[PDB]
Amino acid sequence: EPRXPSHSM
Amino acid sequence: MIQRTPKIQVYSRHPAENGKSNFLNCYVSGFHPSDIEVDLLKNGERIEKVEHSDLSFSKDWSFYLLYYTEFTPTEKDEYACRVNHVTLSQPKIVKWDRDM
Amino acid sequence: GSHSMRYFYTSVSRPGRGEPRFISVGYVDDTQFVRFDSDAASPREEPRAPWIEQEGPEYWDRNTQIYKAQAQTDRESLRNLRGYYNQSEAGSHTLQSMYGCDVGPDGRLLRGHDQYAYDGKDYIALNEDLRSWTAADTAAQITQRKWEAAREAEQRRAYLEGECVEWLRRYLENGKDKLERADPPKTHVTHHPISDHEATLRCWALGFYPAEITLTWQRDGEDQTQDTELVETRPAGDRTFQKWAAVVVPSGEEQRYTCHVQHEGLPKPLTLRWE
Ligand code: NA
Repeated sequence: EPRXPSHSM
Repeated sequence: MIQRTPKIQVYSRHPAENGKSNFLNCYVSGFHPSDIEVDLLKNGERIEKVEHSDLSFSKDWSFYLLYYTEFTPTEKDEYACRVNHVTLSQPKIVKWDRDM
Repeated sequence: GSHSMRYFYTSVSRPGRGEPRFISVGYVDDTQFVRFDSDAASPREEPRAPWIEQEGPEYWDRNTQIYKAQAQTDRESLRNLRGYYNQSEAGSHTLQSMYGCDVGPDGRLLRGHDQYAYDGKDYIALNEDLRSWTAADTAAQITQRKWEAAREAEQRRAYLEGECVEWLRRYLENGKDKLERADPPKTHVTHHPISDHEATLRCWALGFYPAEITLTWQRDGEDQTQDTELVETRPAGDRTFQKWAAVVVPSGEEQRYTCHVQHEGLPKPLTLRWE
């Protein structure tokens, strides 16, 4: 399953 | 910005036998950026309903796609793949050879 | 056996034509098992391998929401990175993401991965310690300071050591022979006269999984490295792979040549000849 969203760069 | 020229191979899923259902593949790989145009040609004419794999990439970030269609090879029918990409000054056409 | 899980994201801006396109694919080893495309009619995570179809609706729902949120996050990242590099707001740019876990036979984490490329160039990467970043340039150092303050590495580490490992173990249990048992190549040698004095021998490997393979031509049991034409390994379209190796030989000397095939699916390395 995918990772929960990152902070933006 | 990085620009990498696509590698192209055109080939059948199974060894060709005239009159037997098969898949015609055009594998484009090693390219950047991802914008690319790939057509499968039968006797010079664009084949419709050609499907492709989901956009993926290699460890060096270069993209790859498989374009494919179901087809029945014959003696006379000529197949090819036509690729357009920002790195190519003209479209690249690679002919299907059943021995490669 | 040892195994890996990987997710691959591609975001491509198109200023003036709407929000960037976001595509994700997931792999276990060399098998693609999911996709998401932000330009689909009703974007959702979709199965691409039979063994993932058994996951319940809560799985597909959670993942779909993640991809939709990540697409918006990548759109913000692309805005920030054209700012960092002082680039035109009219042009199309690419943000790629690649993450996942390598496990050994016991299913324990060997190595975690979380890394990014901007316009095809490495930008920032989580180090092997899963605690620190390597930035390619002063732009990527802006991202690094942001992610250090936000404790991003701890979020990545928790996933890589936890969900990544646990879900890869699950997919291996449910994929069984499709993922754990290598499929050996079907092999044959073909012969193509060029002239009265030269012929091509071509060694074929078809229908093999995983993609890793070695094909070598030998003359009297010595590798013909400098004289072998080797095509890049290519997908058949049915989850298996193909490769061939060819040598041009003098007519009547074909008996001196053998093709050597090494693949995980073979009981032992194969020696083939024209027959
Ligand atoms: Na072009």
